Amino acid sequence: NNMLPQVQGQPMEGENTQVEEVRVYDGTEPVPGDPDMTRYVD
Amino acid sequence: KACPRPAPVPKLLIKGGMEVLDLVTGPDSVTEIEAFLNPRMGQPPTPESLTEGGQYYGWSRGINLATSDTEDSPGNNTLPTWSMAKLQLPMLNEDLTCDTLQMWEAVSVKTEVVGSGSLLDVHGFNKPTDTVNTKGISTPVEGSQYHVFAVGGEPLDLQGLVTDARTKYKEEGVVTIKTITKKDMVNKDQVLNPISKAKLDKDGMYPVEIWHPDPAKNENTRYFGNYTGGTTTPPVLQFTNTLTTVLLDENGVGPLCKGEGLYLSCVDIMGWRVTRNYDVHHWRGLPRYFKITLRKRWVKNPYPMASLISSLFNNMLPQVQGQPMEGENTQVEEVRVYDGTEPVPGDPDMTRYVDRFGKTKTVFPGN
Amino acid sequence: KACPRPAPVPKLLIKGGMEVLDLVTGPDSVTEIEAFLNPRMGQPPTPESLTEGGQYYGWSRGINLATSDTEDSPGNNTLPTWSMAKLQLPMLNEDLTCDTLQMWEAVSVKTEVVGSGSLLDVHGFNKPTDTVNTKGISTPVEGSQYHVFAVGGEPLDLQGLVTDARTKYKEEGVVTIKTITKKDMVNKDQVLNPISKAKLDKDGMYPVEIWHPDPAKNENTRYFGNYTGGTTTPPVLQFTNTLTTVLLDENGVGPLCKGEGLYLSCVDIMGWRVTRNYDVHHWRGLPRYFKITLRKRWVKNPYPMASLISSLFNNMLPQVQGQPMEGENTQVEEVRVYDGTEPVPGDPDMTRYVDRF
Amino acid sequence: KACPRPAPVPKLLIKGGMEVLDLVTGPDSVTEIEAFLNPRMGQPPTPESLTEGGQYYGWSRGINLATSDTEDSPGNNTLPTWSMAKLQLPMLNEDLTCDTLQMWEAVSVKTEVVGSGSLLDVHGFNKPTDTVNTKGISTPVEGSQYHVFAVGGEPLDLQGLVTDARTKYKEEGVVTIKTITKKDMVNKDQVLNPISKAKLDKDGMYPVEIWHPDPAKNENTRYFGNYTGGTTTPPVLQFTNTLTTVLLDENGVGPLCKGEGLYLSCVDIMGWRVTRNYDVHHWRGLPRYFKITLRKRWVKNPYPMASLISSLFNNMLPQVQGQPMEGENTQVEEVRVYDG
Ligand SMILES: CC(=O)N[C@@H]1[C@@H](O[C@@H]2O[C@H](CO)[C@H](O)[C@H](O[C@]3(C(=O)O)C[C@H](O)[C@@H](NC(C)=O)[C@H]([C@H](O)[C@H](O)CO)O3)[C@H]2O)[C@H](O)[C@@H](CO[C@]2(C(=O)O)C[C@H](O)[C@@H](NC(C)=O)[C@H]([C@H](O)[C@H](O)CO)O2)O[C@H]1O
Ligand SMILES: CC(=O)N[C@@H]1[C@@H](O[C@@H]2O[C@H](CO)[C@H](O)[C@H](O[C@]3(C(=O)O)C[C@H](O)[C@@H](NC(C)=O)[C@H]([C@H](O)[C@H](O)CO)O3)[C@H]2O)[C@H](O)[C@@H](CO[C@]2(C(=O)O)C[C@H](O)[C@@H](NC(C)=O)[C@H]([C@H](O)[C@H](O)CO)O2)O[C@H]1O
Ligand SMILES: CC(=O)N[C@@H]1[C@@H](O[C@@H]2O[C@H](CO)[C@H](O)[C@H](O[C@]3(C(=O)O)C[C@H](O)[C@@H](NC(C)=O)[C@H]([C@H](O)[C@H](O)CO)O3)[C@H]2O)[C@H](O)[C@@H](CO[C@]2(C(=O)O)C[C@H](O)[C@@H](NC(C)=O)[C@H]([C@H](O)[C@H](O)CO)O2)O[C@H]1O
Repeated sequence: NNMLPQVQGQPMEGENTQVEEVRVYDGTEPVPGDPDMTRYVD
Repeated sequence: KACPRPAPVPKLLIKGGMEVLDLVTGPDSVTEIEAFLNPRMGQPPTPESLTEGGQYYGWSRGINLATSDTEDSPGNNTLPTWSMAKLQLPMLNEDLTCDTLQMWEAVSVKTEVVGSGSLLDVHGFNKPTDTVNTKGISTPVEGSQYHVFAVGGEPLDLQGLVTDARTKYKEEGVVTIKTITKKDMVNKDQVLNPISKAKLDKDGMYPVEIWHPDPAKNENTRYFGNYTGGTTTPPVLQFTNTLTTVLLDENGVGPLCKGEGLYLSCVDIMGWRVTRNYDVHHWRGLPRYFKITLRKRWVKNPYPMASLISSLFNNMLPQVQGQPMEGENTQVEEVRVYDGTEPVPGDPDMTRYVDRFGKTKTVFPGN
Repeated sequence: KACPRPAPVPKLLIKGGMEVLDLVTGPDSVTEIEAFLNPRMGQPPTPESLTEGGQYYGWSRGINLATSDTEDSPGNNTLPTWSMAKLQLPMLNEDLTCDTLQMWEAVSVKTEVVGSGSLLDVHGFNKPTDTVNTKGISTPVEGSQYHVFAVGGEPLDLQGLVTDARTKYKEEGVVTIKTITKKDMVNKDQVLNPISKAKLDKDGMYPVEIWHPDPAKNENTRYFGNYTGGTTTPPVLQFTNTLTTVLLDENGVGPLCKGEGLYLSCVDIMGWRVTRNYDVHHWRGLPRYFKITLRKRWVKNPYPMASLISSLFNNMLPQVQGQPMEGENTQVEEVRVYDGTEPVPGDPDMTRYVDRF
Repeated sequence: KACPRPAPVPKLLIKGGMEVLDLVTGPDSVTEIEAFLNPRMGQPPTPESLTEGGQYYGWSRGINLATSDTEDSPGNNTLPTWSMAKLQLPMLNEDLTCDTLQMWEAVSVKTEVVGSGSLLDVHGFNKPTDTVNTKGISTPVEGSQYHVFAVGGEPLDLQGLVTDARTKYKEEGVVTIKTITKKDMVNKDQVLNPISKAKLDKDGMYPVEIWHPDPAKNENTRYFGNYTGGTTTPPVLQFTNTLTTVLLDENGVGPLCKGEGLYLSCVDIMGWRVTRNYDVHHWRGLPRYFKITLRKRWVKNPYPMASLISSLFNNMLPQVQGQPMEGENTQVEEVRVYDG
């Protein structure tokens, strides 16, 4: 981080990060149905 | 019970934003980061109002021409600038034992520029198709276009070459070859100035017109793009969530974020819009998406612990200042070393050296 | 006896319409649905009279040109909007007693746009080749063209970016950032507006001029298409039924019609036809066809009967309103979860991020 | 042995023409057929002289224009029409014992359109480069070009879609949607009318401006082609003997000739020639070659003797008209079935 100059660069953290999403995987689960359906509340 | 077992897909731990990262992953554990950079060329965000910034957002302000051969001052919003950012990642593990560490290793990236659809708004006030009666279509985005981008484990090493070394860029709010190198540009810059090389230390700052992905003999970024010159030239684009690209390197490496930072960098001109008003020819860009897939890779540590440890611990000693025991005037006229025990030589004032590999009874003085 | 043996081919079960679906398939049963959609940019079908609707069906009605910088009122039928629909497949399974469940899963698909031939009519009244003596050819379609499409398991996810935020889309009669976001446009919509994201819930409603296949980091659709700008740009196409395309995913998956939906969506601008009158262009689009190949696939159950039954739990109590324990004002200062057991760490709230140092 | 034997290659049996077919092939006997189609768009062959038919043969006649909106009447020679033909093959062997049949199966085909060079005559009286001082080059062909073709084992299925649905096509001397749906066009046709579908049967009759290879649910033809619109769009083309194309189906079948016939179909607009006169426009076509490679393939009879005989008998026998021998006035009084 020393040899590496300091930026300034768009927001990839913060309140307006332009990071749309992230995910992590470590396993091997059998093809789930709707991978995205949990705790329902409006 | 034995209700047939579905296909084995990789299991997602958790998803969400960067923080998801925070969670200990493990070692094969992969991370997908979708993000994007907005196109920053000219008119910056800030005047959120569509009146004061006339919301020329994501647009070259107007086109500041030049006096004549002698005087070329372009406005700071007549200057599409490289758009970029850096993602900050977690820190992984060590094993000073095996002097090896794991780093964030980027692999493939899907990317996409969006908004090609926008270039179908054909009402509004652009030069009409039929000037005469002032009819037609409010003439679409046309002209040169440029799209480049990269991805790396450190910012982008670039090189500048400009059209005219005489251009009156500002010393202010943009990084020019001058801005980086004090001394004004010369004809060399105008073609390949091996000096005129910077870094992406900033953003929305080095304009494309100047700075280019320099093929440093060395690189941990993967970049690419292309130019498509012209004045009328039609824009063309690619809509697809189907393709992934390999940030992988030739040894099967891809980049690695030294500084747990991932670095995105890109540029996307579709061409100029043209005011019906006059020939205020200001250009437009679109934003780009990124889907970086990186793993955890084990790498032989570069620089030796001890050195650092003790390179540090020695830089703490008081500073001394004092007479020269090195330099061009070392007050040391001498130094020998021995370990062995040969039997008495002959010539005592014999010299002795080892070089490039081999150790020699120095040439009998009298060559 | 030894008879010659014809090459084995997949044996047909039944051919026919949507009803053939109801036939009990089996499991490696394969289905070949084959449909298409009529390109809906501007002039809606309904007025079928070629006088009243002056039959512009399949054409941008007129081509309204705004007033000036501050004033841009497009006008609905000046708008090529996204065209889609949903093939509703039959339900495959009843094992929400065991986990495993099988559902419709799209694989490959052949698509094709047609009528690329109609682009050769050169009589009729269009600005002509030779204006002078009003002669030549009724000048053909040229201009910016555009085609995209997608095959997926739920509707297509979009994103808004637009040319001018001051544009005045009649909120009445077409989806638009505001109609979905209430608040008017902003300069951010003039670029990547992460808020300005919508779904393909409706149809021939989301003008393409605004809406885009958003690469929501998450997706069960496959879309593709391209923009070809230009004022006088020559149209091009691929009249052909030879090769297919794979909706298969990276893991060998393809879409899975959640719900039991097969969602087809696309757009095909060919450029605009320009009247021999004034310079009023008005785009033409062609229909696209689809040939989806889908199979039956096993997956882990997605439905927690719990939810169902726990829908009934929140009715053992009313709706509460009370302070925010979620939002931008969660008064939840913090949460941590523990499960295992590690030996004591030193500062366990380690700045896992380097720059925090 | 002592004499080096060279390489083996397929042993030709007979070169010739259609007649050649007849000799008894065998079962792996491959048959190659070269042929072609003359680009029938506009002026037909018949007006033999280049004075009376001003030998436009191979050219649209003149681009007839229109009144405006309320009226557009094309003119039968202002219309390049689909071109096609049918190769008549001979019947093969069977083995009802195993309800197996042998049929003609198209495999690959080298096709090539020639005459690309013709486009290099820049004299003659087309408008010229410099019109001002009537000097330069008599402007070559330019404009929209279209090339599509198909090799099928039954006629080509096709769907009609048109631009303006009013277009007063001359209902006679050319198939139009009306010529087939027995009624007048509708906005729907103007975009995809599922009714507006038909077949190739004729030729030099189905205008291209109207019919397009329809991806029928099911198909025994391979088609391909592309449109390259535009007004001044430059022509381009492929001169090659070298490469082949495979009619082979998804499981390697290609087409089979329903009826002992092989079907060819295509169109090749190169664009148009404009006359040094007014903006008289008429398009130019080019002919196409075809080297179809086909084989003897075994199939299952997918039908049932009995009935297929029955059909035959029926198809053979006229329809009649017959006093009511059933219905409400059956002049049949009675029937008895006795056994024994
Ligand atoms: C805001 C403004 O108009 N400033 C004047 C400058 O004109 C504008 O210059 C901009 C670039 O700086 C853009 O090109 C402007 O184009 C647009 C625009 O987006 O603003 C294009 C739009 O299409 C148009 N919109 C409409 C609806 O017409 C707008 C519109 O006019 C405005 O948005 C307001 O409605 O215009 C273009 O008009 C003018 O170029 C600058 C000159 O700036 C400098 C320079 O050369 O950089 C600044 C220097 O500091 C100055 N020197 C000193 C010592 O001060 C020099 C110097 O005066 C010059 O070299 C000699 O003339 O000029 O002046 C503004 O007044
Ligand atoms: C159906 C009709 O005639 N409506 C009038 C509008 O004219 C038509 O507007 C359409 C878009 O709304 C198209 O641009 C029309 O173009 C075509 C078409 O119908 O598609 C193009 C065709 O090629 C052409 N065919 C031929 C053979 O020429 C047809 C043809 O001309 C017509 O079918 C019959 O002649 O035309 C175009 O003709 C007219 O634009 C609207 C006004 O719209 C509004 C608006 O901004 O939404 C309505 C507001 O209520 C009005 N406000 C007030 C206070 O009057 C504003 C306002 O006047 C405007 O901002 C300033 O003028 O305009 O009126 C219809 O009568
Ligand atoms: C041979 C001829 O000129 N016949 C008259 C028609 O003119 C020709 O029409 C063709 C299309 O039908 C082409 O457009 C002709 O263009 C060319 C051509 O002959 O191919 C283009 C050539 O390049 C050009 N050669 C040169 C060197 O320029 C030739 C050249 O002019 C000829 O070789 C020599 O003259 O021209 C074009 O000339 C004309 O279009 C028709 C009228 O059409 C109809 C109609 O449908 O509207 C035909 C109807 O049958 C008729 N109805 C009745 C009841 O008679 C109506 C009706 O008469 C009309 O509306 C009112 O009079 O007209 O007439 C031919 O005689």
